[PDB]
Amino acid sequence: ALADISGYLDVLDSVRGFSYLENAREVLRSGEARCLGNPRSEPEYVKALYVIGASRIPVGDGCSHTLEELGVFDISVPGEMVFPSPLDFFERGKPTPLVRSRLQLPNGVRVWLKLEWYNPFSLSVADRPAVEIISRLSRRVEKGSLVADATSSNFGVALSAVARLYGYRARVYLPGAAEEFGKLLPRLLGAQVIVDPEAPSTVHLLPRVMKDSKNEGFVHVNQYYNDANFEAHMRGTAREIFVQSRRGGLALRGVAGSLGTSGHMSAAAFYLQSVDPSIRAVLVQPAQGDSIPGIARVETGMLWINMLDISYTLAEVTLEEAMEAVVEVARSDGLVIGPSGGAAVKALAKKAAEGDLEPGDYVVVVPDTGFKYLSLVQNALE
Ligand SMILES: CC(=O)OC[C@H](/N=C/c1c(COP(=O)(O)O)cnc(C)c1O)C(=O)O
Repeated sequence: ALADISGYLDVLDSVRGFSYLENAREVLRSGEARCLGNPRSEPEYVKALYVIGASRIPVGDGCSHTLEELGVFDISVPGEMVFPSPLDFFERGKPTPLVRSRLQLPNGVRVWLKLEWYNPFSLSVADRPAVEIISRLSRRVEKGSLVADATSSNFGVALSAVARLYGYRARVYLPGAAEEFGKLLPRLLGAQVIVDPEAPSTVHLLPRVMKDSKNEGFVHVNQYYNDANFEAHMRGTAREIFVQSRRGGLALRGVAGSLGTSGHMSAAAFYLQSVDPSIRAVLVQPAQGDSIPGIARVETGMLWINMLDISYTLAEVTLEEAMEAVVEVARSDGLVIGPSGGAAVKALAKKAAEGDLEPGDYVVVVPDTGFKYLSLVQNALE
């Protein structure tokens, strides 16, 4: 028997740890889940179902239900694209577009582009964690409270708009080297913004955000460590690759992406590698010395990409190389990607060139629009 999962979403404020993901992998790999006699005695199982994108849960004595019965494959989007509110537009206007690129890579590596700038608040992937984190937060923390974090740019914009749609106040902390949209947009959206000229990278701002949180009593929502960030991308960004691949007819053989906190490619890789362990996750290591806005090297510290059981390859990519790839996707497809998207296109194009990749369809996850990166556009043309 099928019942609604919304009612049983207190498991989000009770299950801790990652042991529950063992349930996810088996349900996904099998393509079904066992009926629960007592839904409340199985917090791990219920959470796993929500995390893979179920809308319903299987209840009763001995039965099972398929992923489609559970609602992993439910179409959310109104054909007409009419939404009664922006927050509902983020929620139901999904998947973000998967576009097959005219870009040709060697060895029959076919490039598809998942365009995460089709998010309403930050025109970047960072929307998805920001709605998930703040949505759970609405359960516990009183309205009018200040919520805050460090950001390269995208999450601080996403946090600011979503915080304010949920009644909460927003503070974002940025390194001096971040883009102007990050420093400016939150203020347009009613947040306070603090910029540390000396902080060379976003992770380096963390101690400052923790100290001030201890002094001031604001809630530091902490995207690096906050498990909602990984869970958003499990039921959203990852799940969508799963569903679109099947419905699109794709011979999916891999994903390509970039790493900041590691939330989205950790979720894509894990979800996809549950369904089929061969699927590669080609990830980008920004080259040493260089700065690619939004992303970083793994060994500067990432939660999920380390601790979860994920097969992944790295490819080194310089900024100049990421910008070359912006330019060529823009000439091939006329779509203008952000620096971090070009870093993942490039990194896939290398493994493809190397001969390390099987023939078939790869989905690259493009985190934002190049329209927010005029300086790095200008510099890459000259
Ligand atoms: C460096 C860092 O931790 O940034 C996290 C977060 N950025 C995510 C991000 C990423 C990486 O996504 P995640 O690994 O954080 O899921 C890639 N590209 C762009 C343009 C991004 O904005 C932010 O905006 O604060």
